[PDB]
Amino acid sequence: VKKGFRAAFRFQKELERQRLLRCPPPPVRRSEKPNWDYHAEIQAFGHRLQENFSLDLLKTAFVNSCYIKSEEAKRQQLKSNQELSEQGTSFSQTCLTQFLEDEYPDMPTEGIKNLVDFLTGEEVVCHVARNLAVEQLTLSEEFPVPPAVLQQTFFAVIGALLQSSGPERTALFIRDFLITQ
Amino acid sequence: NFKRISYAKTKTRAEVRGGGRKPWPQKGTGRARHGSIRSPLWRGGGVAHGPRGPTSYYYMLPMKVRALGLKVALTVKLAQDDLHIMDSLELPTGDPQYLTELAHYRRWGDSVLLVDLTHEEMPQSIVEATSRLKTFNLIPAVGLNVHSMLKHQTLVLTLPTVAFLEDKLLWQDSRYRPLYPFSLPYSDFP
Amino acid sequence: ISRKWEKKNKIVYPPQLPGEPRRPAEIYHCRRQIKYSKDKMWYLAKLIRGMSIDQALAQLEFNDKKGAKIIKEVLLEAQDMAVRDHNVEFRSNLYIAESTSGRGQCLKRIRYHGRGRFGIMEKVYCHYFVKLVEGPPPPPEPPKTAVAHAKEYIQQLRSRTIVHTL
Amino acid sequence: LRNRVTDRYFRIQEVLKHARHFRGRKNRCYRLAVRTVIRAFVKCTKARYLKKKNMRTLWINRITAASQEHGLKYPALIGNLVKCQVELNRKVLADLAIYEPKTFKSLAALASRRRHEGFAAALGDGKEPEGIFSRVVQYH
Amino acid sequence: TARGTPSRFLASVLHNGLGRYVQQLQRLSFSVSRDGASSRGAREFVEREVIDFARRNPGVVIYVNSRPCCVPRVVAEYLNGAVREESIHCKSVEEISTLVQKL
Amino acid sequence: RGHKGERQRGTRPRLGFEGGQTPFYIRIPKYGFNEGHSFRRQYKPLSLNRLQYLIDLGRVDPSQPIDLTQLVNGRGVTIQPLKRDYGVQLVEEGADTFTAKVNIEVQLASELAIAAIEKNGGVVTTAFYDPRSLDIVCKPVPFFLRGQ
Amino acid sequence: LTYFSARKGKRKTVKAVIDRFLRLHCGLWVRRKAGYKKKLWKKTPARKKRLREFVFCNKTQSKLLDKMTTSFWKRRNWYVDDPYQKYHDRTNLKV
Amino acid sequence: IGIRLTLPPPKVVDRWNEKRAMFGVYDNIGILGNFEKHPKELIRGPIWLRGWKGNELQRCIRKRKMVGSRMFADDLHNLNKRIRYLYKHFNRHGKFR
RNA sequence: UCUCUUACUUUUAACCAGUGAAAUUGACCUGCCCGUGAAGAGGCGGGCAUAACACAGCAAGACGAGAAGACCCUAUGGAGCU
RNA sequence: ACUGAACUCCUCACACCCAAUUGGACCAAUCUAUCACCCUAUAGAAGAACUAAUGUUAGUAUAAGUAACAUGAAAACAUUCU
RNA sequence: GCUAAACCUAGCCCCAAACCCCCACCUUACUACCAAACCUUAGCCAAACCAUUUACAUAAAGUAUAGGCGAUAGAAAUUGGGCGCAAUAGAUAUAGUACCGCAAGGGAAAGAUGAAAAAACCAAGCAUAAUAUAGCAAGGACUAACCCCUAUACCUUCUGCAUAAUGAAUUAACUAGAAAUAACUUUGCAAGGAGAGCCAAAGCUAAGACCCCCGAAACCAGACGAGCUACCUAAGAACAGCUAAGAGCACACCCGUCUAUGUAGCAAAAUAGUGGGAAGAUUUAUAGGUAGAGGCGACAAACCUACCGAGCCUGGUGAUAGCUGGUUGUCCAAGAUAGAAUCUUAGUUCAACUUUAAAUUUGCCCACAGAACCAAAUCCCCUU
Ligand SMILES: [Mg+2]
Ligand SMILES: [Mg+2]
Ligand SMILES: [Mg+2]
Ligand SMILES: [Mg+2]
Ligand SMILES: [Mg+2]
Ligand SMILES: [Mg+2]
Ligand SMILES: [Mg+2]
Ligand SMILES: [Mg+2]
Ligand SMILES: [Mg+2]
Ligand SMILES: [Mg+2]
Ligand SMILES: [Mg+2]
Ligand SMILES: [Mg+2]
Ligand SMILES: [Mg+2]
Ligand SMILES: [Mg+2]
Ligand SMILES: [Mg+2]
Ligand SMILES: [Mg+2]
Ligand SMILES: [Mg+2]
Ligand SMILES: [Mg+2]
Ligand SMILES: [Mg+2]
Ligand SMILES: [Mg+2]
Ligand SMILES: [Mg+2]
Ligand SMILES: [Mg+2]
Ligand SMILES: [Mg+2]
Ligand SMILES: [Mg+2]
Ligand SMILES: [Mg+2]
Ligand SMILES: [Mg+2]
Ligand SMILES: [Mg+2]
Ligand SMILES: [Mg+2]
Ligand SMILES: [Mg+2]
Ligand SMILES: [Mg+2]
Ligand SMILES: [Mg+2]
Ligand SMILES: [Mg+2]
Ligand SMILES: [Mg+2]
Ligand SMILES: [Mg+2]
Ligand SMILES: [Mg+2]
Ligand SMILES: [Mg+2]
Ligand SMILES: [Mg+2]
Ligand SMILES: [Mg+2]
Ligand SMILES: [Mg+2]
Ligand SMILES: [Mg+2]
Ligand SMILES: [Mg+2]
Ligand SMILES: [Mg+2]
Ligand SMILES: [Mg+2]
Ligand SMILES: [Mg+2]
Repeated sequence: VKKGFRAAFRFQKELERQRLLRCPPPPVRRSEKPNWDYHAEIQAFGHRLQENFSLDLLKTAFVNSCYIKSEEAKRQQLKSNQELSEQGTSFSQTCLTQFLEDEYPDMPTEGIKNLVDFLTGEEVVCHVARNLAVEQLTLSEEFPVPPAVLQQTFFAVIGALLQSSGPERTALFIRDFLITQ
Repeated sequence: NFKRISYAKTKTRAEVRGGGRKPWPQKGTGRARHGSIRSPLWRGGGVAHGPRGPTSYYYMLPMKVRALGLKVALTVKLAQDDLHIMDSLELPTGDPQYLTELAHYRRWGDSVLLVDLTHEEMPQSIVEATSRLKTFNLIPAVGLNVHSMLKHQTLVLTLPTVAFLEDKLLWQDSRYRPLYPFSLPYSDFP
Repeated sequence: ISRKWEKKNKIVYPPQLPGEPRRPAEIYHCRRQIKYSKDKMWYLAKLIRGMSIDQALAQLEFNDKKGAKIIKEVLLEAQDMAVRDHNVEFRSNLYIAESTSGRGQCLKRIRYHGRGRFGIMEKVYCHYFVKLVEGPPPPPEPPKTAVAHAKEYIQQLRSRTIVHTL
Repeated sequence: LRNRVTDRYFRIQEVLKHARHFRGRKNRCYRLAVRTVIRAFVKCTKARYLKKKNMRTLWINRITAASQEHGLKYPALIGNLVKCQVELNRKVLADLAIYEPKTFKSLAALASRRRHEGFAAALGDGKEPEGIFSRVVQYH
Repeated sequence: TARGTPSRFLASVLHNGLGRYVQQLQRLSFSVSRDGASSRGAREFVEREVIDFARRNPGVVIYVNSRPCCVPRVVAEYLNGAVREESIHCKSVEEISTLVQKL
Repeated sequence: RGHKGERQRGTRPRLGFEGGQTPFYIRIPKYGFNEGHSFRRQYKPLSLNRLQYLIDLGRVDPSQPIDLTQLVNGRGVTIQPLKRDYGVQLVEEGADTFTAKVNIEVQLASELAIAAIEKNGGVVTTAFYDPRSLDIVCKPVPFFLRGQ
Repeated sequence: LTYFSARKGKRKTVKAVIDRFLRLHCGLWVRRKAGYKKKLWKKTPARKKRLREFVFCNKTQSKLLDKMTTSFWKRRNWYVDDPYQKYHDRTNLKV
Repeated sequence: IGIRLTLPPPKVVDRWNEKRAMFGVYDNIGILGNFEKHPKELIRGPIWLRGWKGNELQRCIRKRKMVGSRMFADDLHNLNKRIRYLYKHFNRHGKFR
């Protein structure tokens, strides 16, 4: 027995890295982890995108429908998402066609509608939503957040930005995050 | 370090038991050359450069430096607001619970070094109080030292003890070089 | 010493959902300290490593080696265990998925050589680990045909890029 | 043993983490690993002089390949793109030839016009007015 | 070396410079000991310059945890989910202020 | 330690060995420079500059006779009877600007240092002390604790 | 020399240094010239006068003899009638 | 694999022990105790180095001289062999001369 | 014995089954030619050759393994003898 | 004419390519003093760091499943035969 | 996933204190009983050989003296519990046991559950999972493992090593810089410093900081060995048959000529065939004797417990080695070749060169002029 403590401590922490390289844990969502304040991350969510929301109306854009059902289920042992998400999906469809009918006038309406279905599909929006911290802020039931719900949460953010700062700032939010895809 | 005597000793290759002859000849087999089975190389052999004997680390600083160190540690407890001067170390009761609350009320610290003047004339109340306390220590005035003034947060002197140190430490400044040690009788010293 | 192969028969999976295919049984079994070497056991363990358990007992009844008489005692106790303890209905519906051999704790004796010199003789021991999985044995991998070599070559031509430029 | 080494495991793994992709016992045995991990690090810094050498030799072999498509040799293209003060380096000229072959056909047309203006100035010795693409731009 | 270590292509996260520049930090998380000489500079960073830092970029949400640790860490989490946990152990105040601006 | 010679092995020859030739400290003939050195008498010199300086600072009291004890108690000269000091010699350095009516008893005294004390009205006498008698007159208190 | 004696544990001095050389307290060693009484009949009177001289030693010879003697031979010696008394102090050096 | 798998039991050190809280007391018993005792009279250890510091040769010379008359019979022979060895090492071997 | 060797038997052998050592060993993913070079190269230079793998022989090479060359010379190293 | 270096220029950064020797700045781990309290700080100390001694001891390789080793036959396993 | 790993307390080291402990057994020890001890240590080693010689409280003092006056040796008067180890460590110790040797003597290894048994992850090595042209095993790379391009393992020793020079299978653990005066740095105090002794013409006191590991053949002292063998003593034994006396042929026996096998062997000297003697100066069982400055010897300088130009063991002994090997974290900086002495040329001392710190003022390059009579250049040299 070599006497001492500092080398026996380091090996205890190199075993715990190998215990996660042999058996990695399941992913836990960000709100069940240390150093998380849900009110402070939303105000930081706005200023990150150089744009300003009405912070109560942005808070209702993240709470989904399946979350309210499973908040009443654990209550035996809030507005929904659908109103802001319907405004944001319907506007960003007419905003994206106005962007693409202006730049590509020769394209038919079949090919423009197939371009908006790409720019608002589950492959583009849920890739954009995971790199703007929308999965971290959304309130859902199951984790990792399914791409049918995370797309609803992303367009509720565009729907909340429409009521906050009008359709001029919101079209620049679609130009910088959806047309860059 | 001056009090330290380290009792570490290891057997060198001459005090280790056995190992007199060559184990195998110098040049027959294909093994290495060896002269005893108690070399520093061998398992069980002697230590090449281990600790040897009881070692003493005794040295004496010049006494004008050991006295200046007591002066230096007294200005520090005065400037850092850690020195407290009493008139007598006398308490109304000898409980530790009263003395511990008094240090917490006056915001002294966790560790107090109470320094009376003479060990045999210490009052009975402070002796039965501090004897059960770990971080409250009674020393006489002769037992003042730099190390225990730094281990304790506050230093509590008395008014005879303050005059004791001014007689003793200001004698080191303004004094002759010695002719023979001051344990011998001089004309004006003791 | 370690005995982790004996403890693999005690893992209890959660009870299955009906919207899920049926999990096959796994039966880990081993014999330790066989007086036989660990690399003479590998030729017998490599032989039976994909076979069904009835073909494995056939090819071991007629092998002349010493360990074939011992593996056949291991495979019979693990087949009797699968209908008794681990809930397999058919004895014949098993195949060997893993069949290996580790070394065991070996003893040391003295072998005398021709002069004052000698050697250190080691009495070899070995382990034999088997896993039976319930089911028909999977078919052996066929050699990849000339169609499959041509696809891989054309996919290697198709994947190349202009390297060290834009 | 008063103080012997308690952390020798982590000094071995400082070397052995670089050797994990080797062959033989160089990926496991420490004595064989340090003589190759050191040797794998010296080759890593001596090949910073060979990457810049082998890239320029590649660029020269991709400019020589594309200048031959227009009938130019390599010294007839570089030597006369300098004379028109077109200071494009080998990296762009080898990346113009692959990705923009119309612009590279214009640089082969320009380096051959200046070449013919260099011959016509050289056969007509004595004072003749300069060529059109042979006029230098002076900076002061 | 380069044949040992993985490699990648030069990319950005979501075409980070095309439309607008999005600050890519989400969080910084400081563990800072209250009593401890290893976090002497980390206590002076929180006292002096973490308030000047938390106003220079309001997208980063900063958590100072202040628990009894021997080694003070800084846990920078980014927008693509990556976590770069680094130590500010026994660093001066000018050395944490560039280590955080690098993050 | 160097390459493998006699330096790295650690077995160099003694100090003064010059490789085999007869060394420098042995090539030289013997001369009686230090022949009877432990029987030569030594006298610690006390200049009149130092004697005046001890008078003007209250360390040597000139209203009493200046013995060798009073020079040592005022710590103006320290003499060691081992290492063969036989006392204090008087030294003519500083004879001008010497102003003391003094009664001094040094062991040796030059002709001009006597003249510079007798001029100011003093008395110079030269006494003798054995090494046993000198070891008593310097530090008398470790003699009075000896019981003799 | 003996760096550590077996009785006391101090340095000894080479006593062949002492019977040959004289140390002045400035740091100089003083020696007689070799052969100053050998074969004087075959020497010219100029050569005989060079040998009858106390000469100083080198820098390295003085550092070798300083190691060969202890600190007893490096002290002030206030002899009565030392003829080498005036040579112990060093006047007027500019190093 | 010379590294332990479990981290050792925790070293609890009482910094307010008897020997720790009163450490250092009476080290200045000379300079403020009227010089009746030296602080070298406060150190407790072997007889031959109560107030004395030397190297290994000077310690064995002093141990043989002070306490060697009452040393054990093969501890005195192990000491005489050590002084016979350390004499030859310090006076004949080494780099500097 | 040889010119000038041949046949058979036994042991060994080789195969199968059991038991199971030793010297050795920098790492080896271990070619040939000519040149080079600490003056004789699997490894460097220029060529030539080149799917991967056992098993049996062989002894040209690995300056093959063994034994800190006994020859020789050196050491202000030993010893025997006269 | 082009090719062509660690030379030189370029963008940024610079204490960051000699043997023996010498000077200097740091430091792993340990114990001690006092702190610290998921593993540290400032100091004091010392059996304070091993890719090499035909090193020592233990484990395990390679040569190697190699060299080598063993039981007369039949049978009712009573017996008989060679 | 096998092999394995890990563990902490057995015990120990250094001090302080206190001065320790029924029966049988010197004959063949463990056996009931019958006619005289005292006598210098030597030698390695140091002297670079060796021959006289060489160490076995503080202070005076490394002083007086001694000495191939040289290596070195050296007084006296007088003065007066742990900044230890924690199963390769610490004792050799679980034990002076097992084992080894005729004997003296040498001398090991190792264990780990839990409150109660009356209850995983990590070395080497393998397996999971053999291999694809090409070459120090990598690097630059690359869409891509290889293919392409580049690259003569490491240590040591050297004028110079990929060298076909040394060492090394590999893993784990262990394994190698110990100190002086003087200087320097930093304090204290200062013509004085220092807790007596000592130094002092700025000194003095205290601290910090520099000096390795393994290895001979030997030499000496004291034991232990003549169960092998050399010779002797005592008292024994053995030698068929055939021909006619250290006779012949020939067994048993003893010896070992020659060949072959064997060469880590059956055997640390043997087997198979052949050969020499075999009633003698023979062979042999048993007990005794002679012992290492010696014994013994039909002299082979043979033999004396497997190695005898002088046994073996322990001790001096950590012998000595100018000779070989080894000399362990990181980074930076300066840094190469005149010579002289030497029982010396394998080494060392001094110089030269190198390094650091300090003080100062010139250094290098050089122009005229100048340097002897019987070629290239240099020396000297202000300017610059
Ligand atoms: Mg011994
Ligand atoms: Mg060998
Ligand atoms: Mg030897
Ligand atoms: Mg030991
Ligand atoms: Mg042992
Ligand atoms: Mg084996
Ligand atoms: Mg000579
Ligand atoms: Mg064969
Ligand atoms: Mg077989
Ligand atoms: Mg082996
Ligand atoms: Mg060749
Ligand atoms: Mg073959
Ligand atoms: Mg080779
Ligand atoms: Mg010689
Ligand atoms: Mg000799
Ligand atoms: Mg170039
Ligand atoms: Mg630079
Ligand atoms: Mg430290
Ligand atoms: Mg060490
Ligand atoms: Mg190691
Ligand atoms: Mg080794
Ligand atoms: Mg094998
Ligand atoms: Mg083979
Ligand atoms: Mg065979
Ligand atoms: Mg000698
Ligand atoms: Mg020598
Ligand atoms: Mg005496
Ligand atoms: Mg042990
Ligand atoms: Mg492994
Ligand atoms: Mg190649
Ligand atoms: Mg070369
Ligand atoms: Mg080699
Ligand atoms: Mg060599
Ligand atoms: Mg080898
Ligand atoms: Mg006999
Ligand atoms: Mg006869
Ligand atoms: Mg006959
Ligand atoms: Mg005979
Ligand atoms: Mg003869
Ligand atoms: Mg002869
Ligand atoms: Mg030696
Ligand atoms: Mg340099
Ligand atoms: Mg030599
Ligand atoms: Mg000049």
